[PDB]
Amino acid sequence: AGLNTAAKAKGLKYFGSATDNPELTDSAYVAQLSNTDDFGQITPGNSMKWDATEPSQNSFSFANGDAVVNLANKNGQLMRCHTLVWHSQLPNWVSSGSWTNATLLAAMKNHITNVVTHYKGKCYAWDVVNEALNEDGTFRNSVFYQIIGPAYIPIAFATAAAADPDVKLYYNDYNIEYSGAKATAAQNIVKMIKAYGAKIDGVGLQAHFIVGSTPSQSDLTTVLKGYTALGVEVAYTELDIRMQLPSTAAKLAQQSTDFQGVAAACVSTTGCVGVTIWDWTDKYSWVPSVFQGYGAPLPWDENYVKKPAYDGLMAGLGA
Ligand SMILES: *[C@@H]1O[C@H](CO)[C@@H](O)[C@H](O)[C@H]1NC(C)=O
Repeated sequence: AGLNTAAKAKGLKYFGSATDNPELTDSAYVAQLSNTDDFGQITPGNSMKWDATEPSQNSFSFANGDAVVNLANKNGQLMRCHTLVWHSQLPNWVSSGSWTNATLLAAMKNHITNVVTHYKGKCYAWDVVNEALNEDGTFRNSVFYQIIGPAYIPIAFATAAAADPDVKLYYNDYNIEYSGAKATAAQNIVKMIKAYGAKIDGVGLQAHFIVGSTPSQSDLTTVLKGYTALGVEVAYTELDIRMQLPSTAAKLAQQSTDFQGVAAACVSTTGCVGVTIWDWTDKYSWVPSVFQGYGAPLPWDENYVKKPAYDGLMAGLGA
């Protein structure tokens, strides 16, 4: 029994984990990442982003993305492919370009087509557009929004669907897990894509939460159902629950209940297909370098030992 067996027993497609290429040289890490009792699905943390896959214009590079796919293939795990259009981790040629609408669109479409076609048949889902919203629900002023306007979003989805018509296409974002302007604006992106006549299959809720300040099971579920009502599926795509350090037994127990609610909200909502944690061990979490004074966010500690949050997750999944 483990997270992925329990998830599947409740009708979810998977419980999964992100990873990154340098971690695949750690034997012990790879052994646990490869334990399909716990993980039925993998997301590449960095090697399918634009700077990795198209470091110069029309010059694609897939070796590192492929290495993650190969590991999922060896294990029989599903892949989520992450991410086509995003304002972060762009190569210099995109950011520094003197663009027109026509020339940026051409570059964006060529990016999407190339990368999606390369991974055709290999991915459960793609995060097609990531983080397009500001917290108030207005559109983020990325290069894509400044040059192309809002149509970049549906154009991106239509391009992806043309290159691989079977893969689930997701809009992915953070702070759209709880009721508010940003979640309403995420519902509105789903509606906009469909009004354009483009395909969207899923909403990805990143779920980067904080211990003792995580949305309640009730509000998480209201929000999930807000998206599933629209005829899309949903998933928690980058779950982690960062704690203000130092770690204590009380914070670890809080963290357990916070993870428990997330799993339980997913099981509660028909059309929630899965949960991915953003890596699985505190040793390799992205959190401490970005969020000063915060850490210990995942269900295993830095020594690869289960924390109480593992049992929270199991409880939330009814195991
Ligand atoms: C860019 O071109 C597209 C496709 O023709 C169009 O939908 C969109 O409105 C244009 N945007 C701008 C800012 O001109």
